Amino acid sequence: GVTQTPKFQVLKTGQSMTLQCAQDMNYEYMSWYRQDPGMGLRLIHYSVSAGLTDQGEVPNGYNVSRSTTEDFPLRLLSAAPSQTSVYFCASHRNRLTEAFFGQGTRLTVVEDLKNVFPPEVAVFEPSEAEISHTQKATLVCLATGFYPDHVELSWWVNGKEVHSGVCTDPQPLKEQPALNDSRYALSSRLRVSATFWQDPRNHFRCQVQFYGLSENDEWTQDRAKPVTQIVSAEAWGRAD
Amino acid sequence: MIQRTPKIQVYSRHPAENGKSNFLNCYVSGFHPSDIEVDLLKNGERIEKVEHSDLSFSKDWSFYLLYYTEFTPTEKDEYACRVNHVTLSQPKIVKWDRDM
Amino acid sequence: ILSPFIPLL
Amino acid sequence: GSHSLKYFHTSVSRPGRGEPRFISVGYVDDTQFVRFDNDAASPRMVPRAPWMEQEGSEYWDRETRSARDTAQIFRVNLRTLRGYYNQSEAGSHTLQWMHGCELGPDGRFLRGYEQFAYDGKDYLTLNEDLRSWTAVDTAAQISEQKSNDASEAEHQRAYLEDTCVEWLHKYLEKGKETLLHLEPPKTHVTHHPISDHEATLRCWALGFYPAEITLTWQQDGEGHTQDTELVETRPAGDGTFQKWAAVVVPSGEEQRYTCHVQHEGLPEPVTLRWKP
Amino acid sequence: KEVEQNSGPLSVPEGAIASLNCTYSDRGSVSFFWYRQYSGKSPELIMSIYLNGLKEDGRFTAQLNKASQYVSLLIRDSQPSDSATYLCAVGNHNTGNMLTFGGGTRLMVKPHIQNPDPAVYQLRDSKSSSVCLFTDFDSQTNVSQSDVYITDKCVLDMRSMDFKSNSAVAWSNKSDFACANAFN
Repeated sequence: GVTQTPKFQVLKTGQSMTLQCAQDMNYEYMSWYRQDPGMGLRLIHYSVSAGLTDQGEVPNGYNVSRSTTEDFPLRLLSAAPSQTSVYFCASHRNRLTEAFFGQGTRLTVVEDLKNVFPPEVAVFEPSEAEISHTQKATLVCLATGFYPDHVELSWWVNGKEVHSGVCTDPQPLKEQPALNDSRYALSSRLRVSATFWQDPRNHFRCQVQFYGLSENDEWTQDRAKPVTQIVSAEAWGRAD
Repeated sequence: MIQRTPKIQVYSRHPAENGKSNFLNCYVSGFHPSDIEVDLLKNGERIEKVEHSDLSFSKDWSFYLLYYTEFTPTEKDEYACRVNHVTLSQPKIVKWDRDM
Repeated sequence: ILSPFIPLL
Repeated sequence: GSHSLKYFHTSVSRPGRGEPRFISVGYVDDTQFVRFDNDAASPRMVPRAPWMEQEGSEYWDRETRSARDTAQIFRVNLRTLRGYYNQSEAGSHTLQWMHGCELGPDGRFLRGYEQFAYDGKDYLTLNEDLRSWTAVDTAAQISEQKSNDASEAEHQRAYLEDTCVEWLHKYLEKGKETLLHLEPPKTHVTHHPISDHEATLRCWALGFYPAEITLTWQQDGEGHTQDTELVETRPAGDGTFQKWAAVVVPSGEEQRYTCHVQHEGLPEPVTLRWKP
Repeated sequence: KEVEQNSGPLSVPEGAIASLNCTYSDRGSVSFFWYRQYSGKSPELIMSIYLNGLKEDGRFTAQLNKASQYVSLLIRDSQPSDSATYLCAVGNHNTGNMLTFGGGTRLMVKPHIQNPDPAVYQLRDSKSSSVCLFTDFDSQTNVSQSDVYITDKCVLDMRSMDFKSNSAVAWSNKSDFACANAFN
């Protein structure tokens, strides 16, 4: 019903940016909320119908426009770190009835694009201790040194995505808790029977989708350009 | 698409006493649609500064209004209400009878 | 007061 | 006893002469008290009883918004119903909405009501259970289904059972002097010779409130097969109402004839006779 | 703060009733909502209530009491799926600014660890070089907190054994890498 774009977005302080939102329900009312981690949604701006807008609780930094019924883009004027947040668009039939939200936009604004890195991924192999004590093997995955915190970690078993036995961390760990611009770590467990681990024709892969720069961003440093990309790691199964 | 033709009553607020100030009412009711034209007449002449109620409606959906003006009945003067509607070929005119 | 709830027909 | 808080909404389409006309009026019982009309630069909800003349901006700012919102939705509905009935943009159309809540003598919700009408006929009706609707036709059925999928009835029942009643109380208090301190009819009989041999006796009832009233003529304290003209109850302009009921009778028999007046503001029914 | 929720988090045993509360300041509030939000994802509407009273759908009950200006949600037979943040939203008719949200309450549905076997392990990098892994402890163990990197705890579910472990990882770059007593 409600198409909001894009899912992730990094921005340089001072940049400007327009989140998109579109709705097939053809309802009068539309809204933009932001949500900072641990907090509720706060209303930025809303539109009662085509051709109208009103301010919400935290309008400052943001502009909206309602030309059509269908669409209601939110515009960041001059990005600041404070506008690092998750943005949800919604559509509503009446002012005070059900808000139908979009998928959300997670958006980090950073001083300098030098500070973006992809993740360094590493599959770890089951303890031998845990293989006898339990006849069950925990593969660990660890993705290191990424920024912004825009990642999606999956396990693939023989190039097929698994869910059973899986447990990613909920939030990541700040490598440096002091720095506002610290990079991130994120662990994850796939556990399977010691029998499925030791079949040597079995392949376990830890995929980590990352969201950084686009092609048309401009990069001026020695590292490889932190574009969107996957980064994987693997082990095979072992007779022992 | 229903159409209903206005009912009309023309009356004073208080019972008329020649020379004593009063109010002249025209009450149109029972009509659909809303659009309607009402004039208050002294001796066939349209009275300026006539007011009216806000537009409301009944259980049957028919609308009703009160047009009224300050007035000072005399023995000889005549008053009436003229109403034109879509259901009307030509204005209806109802004369104020002070005993009605 | 007016209804805070308005049907869309 | 039974009091009520009713609104009556009128939206009329004005093809290429702006957006539709929207007028909203609020009654308690028989007393208009607020109004909104979108003919002005600022259309604002406004008082139409002296006893609202002292309500602060929080009331008016909110109800203004509220009316505006309804106006805008009623534009949409007029478009939508044009659609369902395949009618042209060139035609003018009327959508009307009446809703209300009543109190019983206990001071508590008693019943609620809500009805829509397209071009002067029933379109969609909220049923007495305030949980379901009744469509009159295919077009209305689309509206029924949409309301069902939206739990409209729930939302309206919430207004009608709760909010409507809360505020009816507030208004009854604020307008006690008008709404609860009734006005009995000032009552009298005039005599009007038709012909040499018969007259019209006409029983007046003036300045009464509320509008409900009963005027009856009796010959020798009993019914009569006699010409009994009865005019529709009409507003005096001042908040009260008027009504008369005449009969035509043989001259010199005016004392056989008595007028019986029942009205809530009287302690007891009054009877009446022409006084020479 | 117009809509008050307790952040918690709250624990509920798997299978137990969860109960979540919300208060609100404006007597003008005319509509009420419970939204569920899984970490990362959007708010998703669990239940909507407008009339004072009790409303039931499936395992969920909501109760509204406008007299006392609270709305509440009850989850029967708590499942690990119900673990999430729960968002209270009111529609204030006095101010009209769409839906006003509380700060949310996070609910952690803890499962009963069948056979608690608290074991620390160590796991070699699958390319040369190691990470620590606390596992198989019970849902009442809470994991404790430079260069000593300890995750929060998290629960996996092998369905082909109806098995659920808790698991909490740690690592460091240091050669001075205790591990065996890493989790103190």
